[PDB]
Amino acid sequence: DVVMTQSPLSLSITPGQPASISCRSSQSLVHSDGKTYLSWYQQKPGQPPRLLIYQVSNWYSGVPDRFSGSGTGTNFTLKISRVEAADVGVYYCGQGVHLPRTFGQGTKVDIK
Amino acid sequence: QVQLVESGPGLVRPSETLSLTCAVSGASIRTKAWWSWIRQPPGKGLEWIGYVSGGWDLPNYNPSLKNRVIILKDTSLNQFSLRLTSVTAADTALYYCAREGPEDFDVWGPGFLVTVSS
Amino acid sequence: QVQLVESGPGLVRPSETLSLTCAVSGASIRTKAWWSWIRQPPGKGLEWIGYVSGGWDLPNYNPSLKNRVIILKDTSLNQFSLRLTSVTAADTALYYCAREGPEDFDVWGPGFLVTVSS
Amino acid sequence: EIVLTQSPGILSLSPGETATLFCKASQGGNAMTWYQKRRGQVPRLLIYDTSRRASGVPDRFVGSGSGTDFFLTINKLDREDFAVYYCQQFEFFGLGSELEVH
Amino acid sequence: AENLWVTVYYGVPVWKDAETTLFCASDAKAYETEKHNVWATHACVPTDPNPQEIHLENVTEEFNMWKNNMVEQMHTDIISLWDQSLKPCVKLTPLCVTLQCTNVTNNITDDMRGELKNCSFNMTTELRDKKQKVYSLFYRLDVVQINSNKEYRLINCNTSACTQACPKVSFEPIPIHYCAPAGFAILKCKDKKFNGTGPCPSVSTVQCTHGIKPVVSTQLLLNGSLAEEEVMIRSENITNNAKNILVQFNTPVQINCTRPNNNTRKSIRIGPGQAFYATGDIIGDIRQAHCNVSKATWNETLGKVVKQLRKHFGNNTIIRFANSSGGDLEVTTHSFNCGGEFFYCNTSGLFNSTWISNNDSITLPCRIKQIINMWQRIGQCMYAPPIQGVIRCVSNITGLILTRDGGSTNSTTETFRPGGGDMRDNWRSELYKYKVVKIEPLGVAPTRCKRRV
Amino acid sequence: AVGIGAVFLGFLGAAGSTMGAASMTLTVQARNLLSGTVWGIKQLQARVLAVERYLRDQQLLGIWGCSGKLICCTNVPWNSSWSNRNLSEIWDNMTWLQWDKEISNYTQIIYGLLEESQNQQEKNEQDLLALD
Amino acid sequence: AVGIGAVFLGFLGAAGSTMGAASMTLTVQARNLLSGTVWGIKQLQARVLAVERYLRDQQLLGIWGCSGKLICCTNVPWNSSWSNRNLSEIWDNMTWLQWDKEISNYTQIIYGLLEESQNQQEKNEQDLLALD
Amino acid sequence: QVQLVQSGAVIKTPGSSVKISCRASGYNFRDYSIHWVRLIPDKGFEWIGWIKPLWGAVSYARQLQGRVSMTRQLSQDPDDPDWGVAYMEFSGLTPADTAEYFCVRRGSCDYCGDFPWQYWGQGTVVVVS
Ligand SMILES: *[C@@H]1O[C@H](CO)[C@@H](O[C@@H]2O[C@H](CO)[C@@H](O[C@@H]3O[C@H](CO[C@H]4O[C@H](CO)[C@@H](O)[C@H](O)[C@@H]4O)[C@@H](O)[C@H](O[C@H]4O[C@H](CO)[C@@H](O)[C@H](O)[C@@H]4O)[C@@H]3O)[C@H](O)[C@H]2NC(C)=O)[C@H](O)[C@H]1NC(C)=O
Ligand SMILES: *[C@@H]1O[C@H](CO)[C@@H](O[C@@H]2O[C@H](CO)[C@@H](O[C@@H]3O[C@H](CO)[C@@H](O)[C@H](O)[C@@H]3O)[C@H](O)[C@H]2NC(C)=O)[C@H](O)[C@H]1NC(C)=O
Ligand SMILES: *[C@@H]1O[C@H](CO)[C@@H](O[C@@H]2O[C@H](CO)[C@@H](O[C@@H]3O[C@H](CO)[C@@H](O)[C@H](O)[C@@H]3O)[C@H](O)[C@H]2NC(C)=O)[C@H](O)[C@H]1NC(C)=O
Ligand SMILES: *[C@@H]1O[C@H](CO)[C@@H](O[C@@H]2O[C@H](CO)[C@@H](O[C@@H]3O[C@H](CO)[C@@H](O)[C@H](O)[C@@H]3O)[C@H](O)[C@H]2NC(C)=O)[C@H](O)[C@H]1NC(C)=O
Ligand SMILES: *[C@@H]1O[C@H](CO)[C@@H](O[C@@H]2O[C@H](CO)[C@@H](O)[C@H](O)[C@H]2NC(C)=O)[C@H](O)[C@H]1NC(C)=O
Ligand SMILES: *[C@@H]1O[C@H](CO)[C@@H](O)[C@H](O)[C@H]1NC(C)=O
Ligand SMILES: *[C@@H]1O[C@H](CO)[C@@H](O)[C@H](O)[C@H]1NC(C)=O
Ligand SMILES: *[C@@H]1O[C@H](CO)[C@@H](O)[C@H](O)[C@H]1NC(C)=O
Ligand SMILES: *[C@@H]1O[C@H](CO)[C@@H](O)[C@H](O)[C@H]1NC(C)=O
Repeated sequence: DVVMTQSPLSLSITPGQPASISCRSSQSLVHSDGKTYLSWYQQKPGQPPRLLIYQVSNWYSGVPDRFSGSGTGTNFTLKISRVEAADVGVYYCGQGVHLPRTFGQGTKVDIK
Repeated sequence: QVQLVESGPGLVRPSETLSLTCAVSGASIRTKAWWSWIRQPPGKGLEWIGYVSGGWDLPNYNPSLKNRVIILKDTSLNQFSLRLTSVTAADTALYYCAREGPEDFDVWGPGFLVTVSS
Repeated sequence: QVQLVESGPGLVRPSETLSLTCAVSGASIRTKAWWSWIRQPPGKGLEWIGYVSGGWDLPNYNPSLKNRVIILKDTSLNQFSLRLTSVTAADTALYYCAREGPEDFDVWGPGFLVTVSS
Repeated sequence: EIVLTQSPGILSLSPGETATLFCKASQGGNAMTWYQKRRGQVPRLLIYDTSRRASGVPDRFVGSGSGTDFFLTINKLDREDFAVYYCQQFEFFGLGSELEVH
Repeated sequence: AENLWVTVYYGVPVWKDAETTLFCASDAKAYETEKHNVWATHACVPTDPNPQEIHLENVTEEFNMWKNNMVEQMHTDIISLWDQSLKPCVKLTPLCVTLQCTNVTNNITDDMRGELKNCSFNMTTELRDKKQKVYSLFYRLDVVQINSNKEYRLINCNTSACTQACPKVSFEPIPIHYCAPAGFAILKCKDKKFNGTGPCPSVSTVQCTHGIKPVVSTQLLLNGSLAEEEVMIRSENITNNAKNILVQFNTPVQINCTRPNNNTRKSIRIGPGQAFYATGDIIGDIRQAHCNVSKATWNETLGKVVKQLRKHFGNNTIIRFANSSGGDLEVTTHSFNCGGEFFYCNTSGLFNSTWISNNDSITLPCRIKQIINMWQRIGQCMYAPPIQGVIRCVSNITGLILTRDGGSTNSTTETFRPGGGDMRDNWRSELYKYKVVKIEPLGVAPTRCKRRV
Repeated sequence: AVGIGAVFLGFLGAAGSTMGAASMTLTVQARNLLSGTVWGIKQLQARVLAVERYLRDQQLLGIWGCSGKLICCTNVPWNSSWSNRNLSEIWDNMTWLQWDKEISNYTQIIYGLLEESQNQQEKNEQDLLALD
Repeated sequence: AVGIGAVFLGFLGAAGSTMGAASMTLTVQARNLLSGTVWGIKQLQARVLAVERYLRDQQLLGIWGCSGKLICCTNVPWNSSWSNRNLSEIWDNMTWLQWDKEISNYTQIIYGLLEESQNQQEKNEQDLLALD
Repeated sequence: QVQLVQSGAVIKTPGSSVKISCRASGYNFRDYSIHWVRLIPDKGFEWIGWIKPLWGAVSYARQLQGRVSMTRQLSQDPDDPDWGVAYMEFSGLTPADTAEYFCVRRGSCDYCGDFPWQYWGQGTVVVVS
């Protein structure tokens, strides 16, 4: 199955300063059409997670443009150029191009 | 505008047949979608159980679930049900019904902690 | 009482796709008949190009025509069309649409001289 | 609005010949209507949709043109065809091309 | 390898444009009401709930709402259904009779004429030998002066008989879902910005359409599907003026309409088992029916449609509105059916504005005809039964049907007038999304395999 | 999308993809072709038109080599004038709509060739089972 | 006639010729069997009678050895009392009408023999695939 | 056949009005629009307005508003539903209004629009003096 790894595993954010998560998938997520079936989630406790970025260039409906995403090969990148207090939770990098569907470990983010 | 709500137990004995059922409103079941079950052991990461489709796909699960998972769709009641036969106490997890679409799992269920205890 | 009338060019360049079309009145196309094309180089004898049938026969041509002849019937317009791809100037001939029946080619078309010239 | 212009105006030709009447629009991308009007008679449609002919119209009339520029070609000029010819776009009319016997 | 063979693939996904019949579908909640107090949930299949709106991707189809089918079929189906809901009801042949009419008992000025005329007349009872003298109320628009004394007759009594509507069946619209039969599919253009004609880059197939409630309105089409974000105008040709302009705007404008004249119906026995429903007393004040609208929201939506209409006519263009230029009654006003009674309400208050390139409420008076002749047939008129109580209704104005005047002679201004016209322009405001295609299986294709003997 | 990896979803879902990808999903477009006081006449004529079209397609298949095999290799060759494109390109490059636009002219001769091939195979099999 | 040499024309054209000549032209008589406010009831009952007859014939074939092979050798023998004529004479001497007049009595026992033969072949194939 | 019979020619005083009747016969009158056009000498054609008789919905030209009025009379009997009468009333007559007036109907084909007027009335001469 696909193995997902997020770096760093914890990053207490400084408000006014960016933060970043590098995702590492085990296999190539680029499908033959030219897209990339990769998604980002944000754990809230006891909740369905908040969804930041799917299909890295694409945007969810309900997400402000203060986030960003890029990546090459299997090293993809979620970035928050301006963190807020609403960025609480533990994130996720999850592939969608290979069965079985898998998810990640996550980055711990709290107030510094 | 889709809304998924789980229903079923959260406290069952081990070595039994577990079964939830997620109701779906806000949209139709027979869409370009995989109505899926995804779990999460407490304090740990997610664990994708499997899916079912509103078209005619055969349901495909995670092989780590040991062929004890049968997700059955109910198009006449806009629902889809998880099954888990022969549970253990290590299968205590938050359970989630969700919908894979052209975007990745947009509307989830709230997710309920099934604490398998004897 | 059947009446066949050709239509199309009589002057075309060589190495091109030639096509005529013969209209039929006085009877029906889908009869016990082969709606046929027969040509004649000037001053010379006849040269049977081929036919098509109003039933469901596959059209059978003269093999000397080198598989460049496609006769296509148009039952919704009571017509049937000759084709001749990659013509030469030696293919100058009077062209004739006709009808093979229980008698042999009773009603012809008037026959028009297609003079292939560059 | 749309300003229409009948460019040949008076055209002086002889029977049996061919004729080409040009009309010019002020706004492109539209259809064109060609009308024939003989002297002291009811006008009569010739061309709608810039290439189609009406009932009783002989095919020697050929409408053509695109954009802002349209042609009306009349081959094999009869004596009866010497008339005034108008262009029409949705309500506005050209002032008329008069075909004259030479 | 170059010895290519052919293969037939059955069930190939490919379609063509076609024109077939369709499939009625009504929701089962309207089936819960017994004995069909609205028309035809028995003549219409129950809708399977939440059907398959399966998306389609990387697919470009050309839509054309103006040469579209199924709006003609919707018009034919609604006409045939309106006819099929009258054959049980009572014909009003014996009502064509000499009416002795006077004005209603009211302190009427000589300027403003009484809209309601009281009329007494002979009427046959159940018994053929005995006739009775009975009175009723009618409107000015239903009686004419046949010719001291003043005696009237009904307006329809020298062109056609009239059928009184049954008070069981109500004319309020239940939503109609249209569905394709087997071997056909309905493509819905799900594009946000789409002017009705051309390639729609984001379509989706479906088996059944959305809820299309059949409303009857001439100007200011009611309760329709509003647009997603913008205000979209649609025309078959904007430079043409003979075609109408369907304006669909985003925020629905709340309209309040009422007849405040309280009415008492009165059963008069025409014959054996023949009930006629006349108007009795006016309990209370004699007032005039009116329809409000909110002033600020209407001015805002007119600003929105001016901002959108300046796209097709240049920026520096004056846009003004006018009222209807004339004709029959039910194309000058805007007409509808509130609570099972018909309103014909004046629209001069909504369309007196001009627009330069840089807590109140509008009231507008209506008139109420009791007889109607909608679709303008040759020999049918529907009489409507007067209903009890002060009658009010709230609706969401969704779109307009406008018409440009035939402007020539170098004018900057381009005025717009609301024109009802055909009823099909209502349904073309709700069938622009859908088209019907025929699936054709068994495609054929070359590949490298030969069938062994 | 959702059906990525395990390439399937509902009917007409493969209509946007290439014909090579769409060839693996043909059972449902075959499936959604049959099942689905004066309006009963409309319902009935719709139902009998549906079963008449389905029976015409099954009879067109049944006179060819395959009764219900749904993918049929056969014995007629292919004129390369008709396709005149690279063979493996069309299964990764073309939709079925575009391919049906391509061979719109080259139709109704293929079907007579199929009938001739099937009748020739039938008389050959009759001779083969006759001399044995 | 016109169709001499290449022996074919439209449907029921071979009905005058011998059954050996008519055997090569069977696809079109099979073809012209399905396709073709109160009168709609007559049209509809005609259409459903046509498809009911066609489905009865296809079901009579399908319970025999051949689904849609259109020429079927089978495993039942032939009582020579029924034909009682020279075998190769009837394919150059008799029309199908005259042959159907000949075996009018000897009918409906053949069909039960076909059903017994097909069910026997099915149980033999079930045993053969069972012991393997 | 499609017939558009107008009324006879007329000589009217300046400042008065005029009413021209166009009787149409041979088609279903409640379907096709009726347009009115004029022909002034040395001015070419000038369109006036159209009327749809199904509800009599009219539209007039911009430079003629307030001076013209178009009505119609349908056929209300189930035996002759084809014939109908349009009426154009032109008020406020000037010496420039001396012209020939026409009622016209469009074609009946598919690609036929609304303004390519196929069928024409015989014309009516109106002289102001
Ligand atoms: C849709 O809604 C619009 C908006 O109201 C209606 O438009 C109005 O229509 C009326 C008549 O249809 C217009 O006419 C007005 O009538 C008033 C009453 O008439 C009496 O008084 C006059 C003398 O003025 C007598 O000749 C007559 O016999 C009556 O005794 C007049 O008072 C009005 O005059 C106005 O203008 C003059 C100009 O000098 C002023 O001096 C006056 O004080 C007064 O302001 C006028 O004649 C009325 O104008 C229309 N309203 C507007 C705002 O223009 C439509 O009629 C309605 N649609 C339908 C189908 O009814
Ligand atoms: C309802 O039916 C009654 C019964 O026929 C109608 O009454 C009758 O109407 C006629 C016509 O006006 C009357 O004839 C005239 O009567 C006047 C007054 O008597 C007389 O001066 C004339 O010379 C002429 O005879 C008739 O008398 C009258 N009968 C009665 C009993 O009233 C009535 O008109 C019908 N309509 C209504 C609205 O009542
Ligand atoms: C559209 O709006 C215009 C006004 O902007 C309306 O014009 C008005 O029309 C009415 C009647 O149609 C005229 O009323 C007149 O009243 C006298 C009083 O008796 C009567 O004798 C006349 O015959 C006429 O009815 C009114 O003068 C006129 N307004 C002006 C300024 O001339 C028009 O009617 C509106 N159209 C619709 C369909 O509402
Ligand atoms: C056209 O649109 C406006 C609605 O905004 C209305 O125009 C109004 O017309 C009346 C005519 O009597 C004006 O009343 C009088 O106007 C004079 C000036 O001419 C003024 O000095 C008087 O005090 C009196 O107000 C009224 O002012 C005018 N409204 C405005 C805002 O100027 C009219 O209702 C619309 N037309 C129709 C036919 O509905
Ligand atoms: C139309 O009538 C409705 C009647 O419900 C009005 O809605 C109410 O308006 C009052 C006054 O603002 C509010 O206090 C209520 O809360 C409203 N109720 C509802 C259910 O909306 C509406 O305002 C009227 N609109 C117009 C333009 O007159
Ligand atoms: C979408 O379709 C176009 C045109 O057929 C094609 O060129 C393109 O490769 C397709 N893309 C996908 C992802 O199928
Ligand atoms: C609409 O609102 C604007 C902004 O107040 C105002 O300038 C304009 O005059 C209003 N329109 C009308 C017709 O009152
Ligand atoms: C199909 O035939 C028509 C002539 O009827 C021709 O114009 C067209 O180009 C042909 N199609 C292709 C793809 O060549
Ligand atoms: C068929 O049977 C009948 C008796 O029912 C008999 O008369 C007839 O001769 C038989 N046919 C032949 C050809 O022998």
